[PDB]
Amino acid sequence: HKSEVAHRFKDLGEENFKALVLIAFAQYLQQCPFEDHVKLVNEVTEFAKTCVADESAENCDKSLHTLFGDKLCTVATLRETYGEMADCCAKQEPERNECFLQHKDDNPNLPRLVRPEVDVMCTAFHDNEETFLKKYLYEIARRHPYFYAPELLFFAKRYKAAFTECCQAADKAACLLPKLDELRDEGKASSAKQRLKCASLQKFGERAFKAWAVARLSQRFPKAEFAEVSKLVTDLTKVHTECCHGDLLECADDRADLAKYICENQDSISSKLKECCEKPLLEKSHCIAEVENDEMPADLPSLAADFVESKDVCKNYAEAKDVFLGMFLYEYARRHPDYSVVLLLRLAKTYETTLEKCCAAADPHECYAKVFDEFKPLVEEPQNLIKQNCELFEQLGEYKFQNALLVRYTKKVPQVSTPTLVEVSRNLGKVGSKCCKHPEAKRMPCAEDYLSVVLNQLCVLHEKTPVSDRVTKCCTESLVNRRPCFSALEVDETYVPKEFNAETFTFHADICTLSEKEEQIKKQTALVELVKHKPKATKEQLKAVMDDFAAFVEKCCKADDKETCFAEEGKKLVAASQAALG
Ligand SMILES: CN(C)c1cccc2c(S(=O)(=O)N[C@@H](CC(N)=O)C(=O)O)cccc12
Ligand SMILES: CN(C)c1cccc2c(S(=O)(=O)N[C@@H](CC(N)=O)C(=O)O)cccc12
Ligand SMILES: CCCCCCCCCCCCCC(=O)O
Ligand SMILES: CCCCCCCCCCCCCC(=O)O
Ligand SMILES: CCCCCCCCCCCCCC(=O)O
Ligand SMILES: CCCCCCCCCCCCCC(=O)O
Repeated sequence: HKSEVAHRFKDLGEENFKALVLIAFAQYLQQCPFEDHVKLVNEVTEFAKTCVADESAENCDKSLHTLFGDKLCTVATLRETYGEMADCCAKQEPERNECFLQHKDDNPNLPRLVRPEVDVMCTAFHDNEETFLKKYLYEIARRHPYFYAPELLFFAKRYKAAFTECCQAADKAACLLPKLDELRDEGKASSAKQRLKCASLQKFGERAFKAWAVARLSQRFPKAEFAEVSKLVTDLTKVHTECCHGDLLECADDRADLAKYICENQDSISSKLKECCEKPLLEKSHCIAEVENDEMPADLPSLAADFVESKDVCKNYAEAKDVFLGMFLYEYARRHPDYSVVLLLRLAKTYETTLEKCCAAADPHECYAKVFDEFKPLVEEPQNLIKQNCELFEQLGEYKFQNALLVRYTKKVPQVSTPTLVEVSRNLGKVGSKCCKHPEAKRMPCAEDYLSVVLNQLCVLHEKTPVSDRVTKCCTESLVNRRPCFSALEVDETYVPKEFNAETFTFHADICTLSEKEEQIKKQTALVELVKHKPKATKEQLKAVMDDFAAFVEKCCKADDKETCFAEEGKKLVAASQAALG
């Protein structure tokens, strides 16, 4: 209406408004202190209430971008603290806003956030729930400038619910810790998937994104009409562009418009949207973006009909290439909620390639008649890997599965630094303990989401510290060919062994007093180093050394005078194993 900020306040509610304003300011003024931001919040809230009481009160008719900018430019220490950013204030809207966005540092130099002790967190939570939570909201938001604010708020409420439930429990740490680790990972994953989609929209262009969206959206709303899914893909593409551009307000509006649309037409999109569409303005959007796939129609034809058998394939294709390929994807995607998105994209690209060659030949239909037969090996490839790897994880547990990945990948890319190989194989291991718990129908999508985040985490690291051309190839290659590229890595036959370093394989008794995690990684670090010293060893040989080491440790940690044992037997293990591995 006459006042946008009064309208947002009524929609949001005071509680959500204040949290959102805090997050928004923390994302732009990343270096200002908490107490400074808390004052900005109170001043904007008081102002908003003014407009709520009188829609025509001073400044109340000014747009949200202008109001937000003026407050930003109010910070007096602006130039001494952010320097160049201060010059933005001399500019006029909307050029001023653009100027602020260009200075959002996607990676500030702040200390790592450390997890305090359970008793300190709980006591602080109890003595002042609000500052405890708002303080951390601030610390997280300023470190992650592009993380969609409303989503950062949903996490805050889960966090709150974990402290309420656990700080009351008998064993607090036993209840809270695993919840914190689970919320952290989930936050790491959402972050990674977000920057991943933006990076793709920026590098590979709009088309590649619209393609990803048609596939994903068709699995989720299989009953929807193709004309409806195209509408949604178009609006969703605009939403991400603007949300990637970093403009919170613009992003928020497009998301709200889109969520109401889906709800008003929910009866012709999906049946799983009833729940979501009741929920509060701030949750509709989030719920709809994560909504489970709808049941697919039971009366559905065979793709081969319209895309292989019909004789007008090329006529329909040349009439509007992308659209035709869109309908293919839509058709294939909606009958396969069990396929990962990039698999569907690989099939569509195979089909495109085929049609490009065939439609320019004497007899089209003969050339492209056996295309569905060319998909078979593309589909079986990722499924076979899921079966093979999840079965292995069943036999060995998570830890031993992780060690198997360790030997496997250290051998493929011996150059990567040991700490990186250990971290990567560990997370790969956890993707196994997470997705293998699911039924065959929901595994590929699961693996795709968690694998995608582990892969760029790996690529980023390698982007900074290059060490292998094959890794760089996989890392810069199409985002659809990324996983197949890593799976195709072969054992490195060129690699020359690291000369033996006695220190690397000397273990002291401190390994006994150490915690499980720190203990596993001390052993896993030694394992990578073993393989890097004897890359020709066989599963049987290594397995023998690990069984020996295993014993070694256990024995020397339950015996009087540890330090001696580890030094006496240590020489024996190392001496013998060198002989075994020749
Ligand atoms: C839910 N969401 C917002 C998160 C909650 C708690 C910690 C999170 C972290 S993190 O701080 O634990 N870890 C970050 C950076 C760091 N300080 O170590 C990282 O390893 O990339 C990253 C991303 C999201 C997080
Ligand atoms: C509610 N409106 C505005 C939406 C916002 C963001 C993503 C949406 C999606 S989605 O399929 O891209 N959903 C994303 C989740 C996300 N990153 O937000 C995904 O599964 O990868 C579908 C339908 C509506 C969406
Ligand atoms: C998502 C914002 C809510 C803030 C509540 C977080 C409180 C827990 C602090 C622990 C953060 C340290 C990071 C970690 O978990 O290792
Ligand atoms: C409205 C329809 C837009 C979708 C166009 C379909 C094109 C499918 C080809 C797949 C391209 C893969 C993109 C990539 O390189 O990642
Ligand atoms: C001057 C400060 C203005 C406050 C900024 C908060 C505006 C965000 C609107 C929230 C809309 C929710 C959109 C969604 O569903 O994702
Ligand atoms: C060259 C001989 C060095 C011998 C050192 C052995 C180091 C490998 C031990 C790795 C740990 C095995 C895994 C486990 O015990 O769970």
